[PDB]
Amino acid sequence: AGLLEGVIKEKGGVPVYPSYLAGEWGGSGQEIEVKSPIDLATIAKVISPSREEVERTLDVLFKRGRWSARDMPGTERLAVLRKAADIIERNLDVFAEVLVMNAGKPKSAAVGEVKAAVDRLRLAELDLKKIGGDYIPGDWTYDTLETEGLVRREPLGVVAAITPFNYPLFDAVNKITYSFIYGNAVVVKPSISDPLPAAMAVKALLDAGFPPDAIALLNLPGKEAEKIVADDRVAAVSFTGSTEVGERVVKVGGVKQYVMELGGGDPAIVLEDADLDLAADKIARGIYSYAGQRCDAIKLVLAERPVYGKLVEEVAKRLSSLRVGDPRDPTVDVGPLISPSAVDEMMAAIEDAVEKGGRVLAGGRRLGPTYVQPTFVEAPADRVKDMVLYKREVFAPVALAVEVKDLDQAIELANGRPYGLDAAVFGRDVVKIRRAVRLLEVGAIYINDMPRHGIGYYPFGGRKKSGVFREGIGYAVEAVTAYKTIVFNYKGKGVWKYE
Amino acid sequence: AGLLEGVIKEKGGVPVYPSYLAGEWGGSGQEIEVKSPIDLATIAKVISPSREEVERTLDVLFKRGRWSARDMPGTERLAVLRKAADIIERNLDVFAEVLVMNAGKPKSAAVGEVKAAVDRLRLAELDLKKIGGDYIPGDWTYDTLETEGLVRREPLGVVAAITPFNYPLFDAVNKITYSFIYGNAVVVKPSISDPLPAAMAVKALLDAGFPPDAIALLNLPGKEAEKIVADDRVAAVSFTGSTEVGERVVKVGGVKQYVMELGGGDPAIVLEDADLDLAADKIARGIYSYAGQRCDAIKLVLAERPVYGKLVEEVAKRLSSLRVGDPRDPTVDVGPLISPSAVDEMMAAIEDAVEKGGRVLAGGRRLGPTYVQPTFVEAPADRVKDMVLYKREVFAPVALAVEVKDLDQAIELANGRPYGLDAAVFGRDVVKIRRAVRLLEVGAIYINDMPRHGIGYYPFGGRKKSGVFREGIGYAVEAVTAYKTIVFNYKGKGVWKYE
Amino acid sequence: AGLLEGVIKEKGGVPVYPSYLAGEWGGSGQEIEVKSPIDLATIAKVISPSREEVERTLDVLFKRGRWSARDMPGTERLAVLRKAADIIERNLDVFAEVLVMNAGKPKSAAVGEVKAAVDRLRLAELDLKKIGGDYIPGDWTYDTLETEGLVRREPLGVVAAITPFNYPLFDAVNKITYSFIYGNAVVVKPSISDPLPAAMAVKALLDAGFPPDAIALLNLPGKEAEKIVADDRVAAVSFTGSTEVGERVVKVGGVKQYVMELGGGDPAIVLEDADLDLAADKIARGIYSYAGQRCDAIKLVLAERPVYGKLVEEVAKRLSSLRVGDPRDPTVDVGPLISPSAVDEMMAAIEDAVEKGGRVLAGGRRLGPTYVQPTFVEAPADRVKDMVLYKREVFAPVALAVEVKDLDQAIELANGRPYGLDAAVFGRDVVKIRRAVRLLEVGAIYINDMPRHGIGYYPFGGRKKSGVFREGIGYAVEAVTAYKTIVFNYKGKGVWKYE
Amino acid sequence: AGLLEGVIKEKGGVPVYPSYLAGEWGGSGQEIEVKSPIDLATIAKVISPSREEVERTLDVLFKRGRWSARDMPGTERLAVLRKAADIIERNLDVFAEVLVMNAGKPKSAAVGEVKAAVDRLRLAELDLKKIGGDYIPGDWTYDTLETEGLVRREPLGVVAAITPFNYPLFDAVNKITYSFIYGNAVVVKPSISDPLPAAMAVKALLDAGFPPDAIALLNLPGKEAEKIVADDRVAAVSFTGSTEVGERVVKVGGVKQYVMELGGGDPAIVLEDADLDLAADKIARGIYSYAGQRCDAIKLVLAERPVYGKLVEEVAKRLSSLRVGDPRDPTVDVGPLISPSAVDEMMAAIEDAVEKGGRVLAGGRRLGPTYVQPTFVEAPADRVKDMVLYKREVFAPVALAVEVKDLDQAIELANGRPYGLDAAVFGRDVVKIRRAVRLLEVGAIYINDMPRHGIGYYPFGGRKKSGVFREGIGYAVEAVTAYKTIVFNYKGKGVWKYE
Ligand SMILES: NC(=O)c1ccc[n+]([C@@H]2O[C@H](COP(=O)([O-])OP(=O)(O)OC[C@H]3O[C@@H](n4cnc5c(N)ncnc54)[C@H](OP(=O)(O)O)[C@@H]3O)[C@@H](O)[C@H]2O)c1
Ligand code: NA
Ligand code: NA
Ligand code: NA
Ligand code: NA
Repeated sequence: AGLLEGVIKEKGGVPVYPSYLAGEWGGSGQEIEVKSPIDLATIAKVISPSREEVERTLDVLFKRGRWSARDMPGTERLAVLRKAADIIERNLDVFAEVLVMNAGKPKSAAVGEVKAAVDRLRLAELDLKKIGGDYIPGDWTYDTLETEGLVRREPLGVVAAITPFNYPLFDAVNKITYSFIYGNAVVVKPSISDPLPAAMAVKALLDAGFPPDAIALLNLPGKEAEKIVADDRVAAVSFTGSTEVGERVVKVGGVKQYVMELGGGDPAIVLEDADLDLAADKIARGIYSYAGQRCDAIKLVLAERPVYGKLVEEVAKRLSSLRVGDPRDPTVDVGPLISPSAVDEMMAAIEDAVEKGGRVLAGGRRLGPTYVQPTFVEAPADRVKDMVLYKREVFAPVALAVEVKDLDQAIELANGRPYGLDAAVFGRDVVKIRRAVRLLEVGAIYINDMPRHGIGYYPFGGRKKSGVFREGIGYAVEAVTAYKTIVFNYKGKGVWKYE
Repeated sequence: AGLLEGVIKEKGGVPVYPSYLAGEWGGSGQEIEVKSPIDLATIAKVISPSREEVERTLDVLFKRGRWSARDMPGTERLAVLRKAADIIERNLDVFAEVLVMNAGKPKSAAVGEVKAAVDRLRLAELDLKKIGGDYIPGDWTYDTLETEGLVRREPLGVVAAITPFNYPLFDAVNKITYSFIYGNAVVVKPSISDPLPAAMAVKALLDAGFPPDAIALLNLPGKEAEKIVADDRVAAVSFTGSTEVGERVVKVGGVKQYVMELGGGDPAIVLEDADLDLAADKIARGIYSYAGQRCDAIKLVLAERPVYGKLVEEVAKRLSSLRVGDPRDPTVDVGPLISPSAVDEMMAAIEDAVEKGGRVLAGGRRLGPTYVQPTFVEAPADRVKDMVLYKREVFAPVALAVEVKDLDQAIELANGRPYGLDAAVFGRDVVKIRRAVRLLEVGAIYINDMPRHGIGYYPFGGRKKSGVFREGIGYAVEAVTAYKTIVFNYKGKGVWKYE
Repeated sequence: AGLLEGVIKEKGGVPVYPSYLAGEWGGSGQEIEVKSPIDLATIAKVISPSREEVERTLDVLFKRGRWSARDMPGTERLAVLRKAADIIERNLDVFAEVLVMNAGKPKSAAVGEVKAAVDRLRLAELDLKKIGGDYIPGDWTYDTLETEGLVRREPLGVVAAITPFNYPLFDAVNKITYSFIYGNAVVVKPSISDPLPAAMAVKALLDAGFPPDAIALLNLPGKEAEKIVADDRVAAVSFTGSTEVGERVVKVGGVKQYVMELGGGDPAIVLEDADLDLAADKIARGIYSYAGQRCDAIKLVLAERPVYGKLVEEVAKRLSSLRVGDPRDPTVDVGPLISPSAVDEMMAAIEDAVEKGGRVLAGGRRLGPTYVQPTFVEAPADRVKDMVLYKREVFAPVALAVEVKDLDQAIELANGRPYGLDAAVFGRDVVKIRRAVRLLEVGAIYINDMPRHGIGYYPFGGRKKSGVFREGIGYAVEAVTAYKTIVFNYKGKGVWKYE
Repeated sequence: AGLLEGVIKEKGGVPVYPSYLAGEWGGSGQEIEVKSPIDLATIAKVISPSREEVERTLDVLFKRGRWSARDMPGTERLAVLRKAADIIERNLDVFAEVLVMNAGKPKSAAVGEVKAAVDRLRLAELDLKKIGGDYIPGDWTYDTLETEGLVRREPLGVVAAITPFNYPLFDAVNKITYSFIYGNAVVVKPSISDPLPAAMAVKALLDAGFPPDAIALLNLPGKEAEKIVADDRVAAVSFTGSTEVGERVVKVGGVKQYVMELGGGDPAIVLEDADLDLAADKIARGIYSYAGQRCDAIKLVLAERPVYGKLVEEVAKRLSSLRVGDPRDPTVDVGPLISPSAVDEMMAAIEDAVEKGGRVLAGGRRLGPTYVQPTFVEAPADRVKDMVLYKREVFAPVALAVEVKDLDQAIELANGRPYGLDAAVFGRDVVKIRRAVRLLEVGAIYINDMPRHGIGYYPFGGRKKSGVFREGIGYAVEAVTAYKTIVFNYKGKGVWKYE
């Protein structure tokens, strides 16, 4: 409908979304059902490409795509992205509706993602801040005298953008934007569970003038994508997902430029001098936002003895005063989780914590195949490390609360999980803050706020199991671009007179 | 002897070099013979560590190494490196002798490598040019108003430095320098065929004060190293080697920060307006230097019709007027190749070129198990692409000569090999040069000079099969360092008044 | 009319433009006539402010202006500039008409300036590339251990933008843009000879939402402006004008941040390997464009013996085939000069050159009080240096042609004038080009093109008598901004453990 | 003696130091007596150059100096500076003795300055961090398509370094270092009151190989220097001194690149959450160090009601427990002031403060023509602004103490003086600190430490009356260097295919 006018095929009741094969929308591979977490019903179908079509798509992106993307001057790429922003913006409601239906995202959360995608597109201009090379004079070494060097960046060619389910619209728009702004062609591979927003975005981009042979959207399920990652024409792979899949991706890909945003949870530390209202409010939000289905969600709260009581109490009040329902009621605070499987795991993890000495302070009640109350489990420092909610990432609205003696204990506990994406610290003392910033092994630390990557105005990425490299405005250039050095030799040519 | 005073064990005639286990020199694993390519004789032995020692070494580097390297202020790390430079410099002759004997490197070439290693150490100060973070103000987006960001770099922890045989001293010193200057611990794994210089370098570094638990040298053969690369305590892997091993390394390593210098040959392009004396001289040198056992060696020469004759003729004269012998005679220009196996391949490749229409213009005669004449094979443009000397990298003193109609043919031929390390272009016209610089898919282009990475004053690395990422003074920081973002929230705190 | 709706006062026949006093349009000082160079007729009048109003305007800009400009977040400043671009763009024809009438600018040249002003405003986003501070860690010196540093930029406060007559619209828009984008208030002082475009631009900016107390436009004549420059509330002075006035400005201003674009002519060098069609075409244009009333105009042509003949001949053909008339006929190539005084000087300078051995190769005929033929005077190298057309800048469509033996003579002659704004060099050889780039003492060198600052996509400014500092997208930040260093002390606070 | 072996002329009892005239030590102008503030005795004499010698020196620096400095590759300039560091270091005691005798500097303070000068010289390598140009691609604007830009820095030529009396050794070494490291020649003009250290430093530099025609040391008194500043061959003027002289310097110099470090005092703010021991200790030191003859000396202390009592009390104890004597006793804490005139002013200023409601809390007693007790005067907020000790900079060991209600009052008082060099803030709360950092109009803010420029590891400079631009490692490049832009035109040359 609308954007996907002549694209969506209305086959026997359910709308069928085809893959975009770098030139034409189509696909002759298996058809796959797409369901809503709101009622487990099949809301549409997607056509996956055949091995022959995947192969043909890659051949196109590699042979023509790289050149039409690279040979379109930046000023036009910028215009394409801005026009794509205009198109998505006027279709805001439709984009939002699909997010609410397909991802079970609360209405306002879905509207936020569309706006984030629109802004990312419009701010492509800011990505230019990291454009420009280095001039290296050669008279600072005898061996390089009368020599000179120029270093600049060049697009790698074809970038594979693999995307998660929790931000089906933004991640696709993001990776496409930074890959394309520098001159690359892109193969987008969305989560097969909610590939509709990506299809809509790509259509808006194509309508905006995005070189038709420089982009692709393949509805491939899981391991079917390995075919793309393992191919030599794919010079870079931008992957946002789970640690386990990310690992499999590199082992399949081999030598190549990578950006691995592998998430995991995020710990939050509250110091005795923190504004507890701000902290309680922000931590509660960081715990339940989009049913905790955020990589930058808060999964552990560590508070110093003196404020632990109030803090945990306040966060508990907030979490239980939440309304869990269908994402449509602008009254509902929390919608469903992407699958009943996800809820099972959350329940199991809560039982595990309880068995190991944990006590539920809020939530805990499952309300349906895909509905649960955001839960807050208190745990003694001496037992938390063996709890599943600690050792692992339970993608759900659930966090642990742990009392700590001082900053050092907070820090060692915060660093005790295998991940290191972000960390939040609420407090006022510059010294304690500086110490925490140095010792927290994470890609980013949020001072007096909950972790929120937003559109990447500030760069983010992981450490430890959370991955490698960063995404951000300007910073993502390092992942879809390679350096090119030009060394000029003027030895004895009389440019310099011994210097 | 000297540096390796109480380290080398004189066991029944041949000196035995032990591995350095992050604290003590030792090893209780198999012993391996080290031979000279000059006479196939066993000149020494190296003790490899046992699985238990490898494991224990990693535990040390990870638990104590990262902290003693990171907690040694930069000013002291700098002093350590400078003192290490002094030590190697006064032991220049001994270092050189081992290179000549162990790697078959011509005396002056071995002396050059020692001096390169000394300079790299002394210029660690220049690596600081890429130290410093970014301050990102937040009033350039409504969502980030009254917000602020700081981005800086942090050492990853433990870096594994895997090294090739052709620059056994420099590569080890290089990777150790840039890994350590930023606060990392290092596990060095030298080629098991010539691990002596690395052992000497590490000793000089340890003598200079390099934190004893922050460095390691393991004499592990090939696949025995996979154990190190696959370990989670190894946050980065700096690998310089063949495309094939590099690929295996990443597939074993998984998600991690990588620098892959995978070589391959380098094409050289001569334009009709080039200074043929300079070009002939530089190309000849780029072909035979260290028996072509240089990743940045010239493997293909492409000259435009009008100068092709003179050029090829002059380069042929130069190559055949070369003296091939024992690397010791300062009179010998070319020493042996690292193994008879290497010579076999060169011979096979020359026969292949000849069978496919190629003609030998210089050299071609094998002089012994590990000795050969640097060879120059002319080939018609219409047949060169299927020749082994073209499709592959024959690590030996051998290059192809191909006449071309114009710049575009030179460029497509130059880009026709699977590699893309460097490329040389000799000419004068800025337009033709600019075109070639844009279209040559290589990490670096050398204008009017032969490709020579030197000590990395200018950054270098590959494209296509030549690998990913770069090494260089200042630039290598990006491979052994990770970003850390600190976002400060002052919303409503009165720092700004709506701005 | 239109923009200046309720602003322009229709007093007895001629439209009267008032000054903008940081809040209200007005002025109670002397009225001054504004004439057209097309017919010496009074086309309007401007109201200059009284000493009391100047004083009051400064008090406003300083006390309220700095804060309303600084406290308007960048994202809004950007919106203001973009909206101002929209307003000027829809009023393109009116803006152009005033330029043609008030400055005698050829229709297409006037249209170009309006478009340049619109683009400058729209690209303010690119100025952000030089936004961001430096983080300086302190462990690289013993004295600074456990210490840390942050360096960033801060707006100076009130910037005085003084403008020339030859780009009455662009210079005003330019200085206002870069001054405002970083948070400064601005006092614009246009040339009293053509202050109408500035008034229109300021109105478009005010309509766009530019903080009303953060900007000012004072119609002050020459020395009347000294009052502004000498004031302590004016933290920076951005001056584009003649060397002589610039000098007086600093001597009146004292200690303050300055940008002095003082022009002078530009020499052009043609090498024997240059494309003479390109060179002839570009040099001819650089000589006559806007009647040579461009600071980056070509005033001297130096060609090597072998191409000198053709080149000079071709440029002569082009200059004489030019149509001189009223700037309105899109058929006229060259309009009038800003004043009859300017033509007198050009005539005197041509006679001087002739008396000193020069020969006219094209032009030379005066056609009216303010009309002349763009002139090309050939001069022997041994006599050119004493000619007025060489030693001085004759702001008119006139250049000298000098034959030279080689590059070195071209370079010494090019460096022989007292100025050093830009220089053009046409040729192909990288070596000769590199030499010329190193030895030409000018702010910018244009390779194979005529000097053209455009909107400052590339930064420009002078050397020698041409001034100091630079203007450009991103670069101008250095002139209206100051550094602020924050040094944090954590000595003995346990952030670091000796490091 | 020693360094000044054949330089110092022993004329009738007192050693006579000649000026260095860019090639030979000499001078045929008036002789001037140099006295010690320790006993008002004439300890030596300096020979000033004659107008003819000044003129000849400038001609040399301009015609040969710029080229021998610029044509000495950086690697050698670096060696010169390092060798100069070695020479000064072995002559440490002699250098220190002259400082103690000639400047009345306490033994340990004099030793610190020599060590600072040695380090500055040795760290010249760090100044390279800001070396390197920018490559600007042209496809981000239609007008600049197929165009390209390179921006780099170039030395200005001859830099005039004018120096104060309070750091006669360091300032001279500093300005010489950053001016020379980039390729400039230098004219040093030391304070005629203590020009001996400069002479010694220049000798050490000349001995180290500093191009003999690229440096000069002229013993000119005050206005005699104007001759240098006003000259066109002097492209930049690096001046550290009083606001009043700085102003005169620019008005005499005209258009030129400037760095004006004009000092003034520094306010210190203590927040209720500050570590009062640290603050008391650091503020006391910032007040008395070198008899307050430091531009970064603390002249005003502002403490919040709750800690004001303890703080002021503790600082008073510290100041009065100080030993005032001859700088030689390593037991003496405070030596004399440079002149009896300076003490008179301090006394007058203290009486003024007292008359206006101020009360002395420590010191106040003059002990001789050039000796005084470091004084601490308490003043009510409602009267301090009219006190001389507030409105002006009394170069002496004297500061005001003012109780304030909150941060905003502290900030407005701190910003109330006409200067804005540095500011210190002691406290712990990030919010209050961030606010103070934003609103303090000074070049640098020191958090939890006294203001101390040191060797400029962190850049510093003024705002308001404290001057313009910055000095620092890396940052000073902006003052003795100019940009050079090279724009290459490839329009229609086939480098790009519409991009
Ligand atoms: N791109 C550049 O900048 C650059 C620079 C220099 C050389 N090169 C290239 O690299 C090659 C260097 O010579 P080389 O013959 O020694 O090549 P190589 O065999 O690929 O060198 C491999 C290094 O990796 C180790 N290794 C082998 N198998 C491994 C495994 N499975 N897991 C982990 N590590 C393993 C090797 O140890 P063992 O000795 O025990 O096998 C050796 O230290 C040449 O092809 C050259 O073109 C590239
Ligand atoms: Na692969
Ligand atoms: Na792994
Ligand atoms: Na002034
Ligand atoms: Na002047």
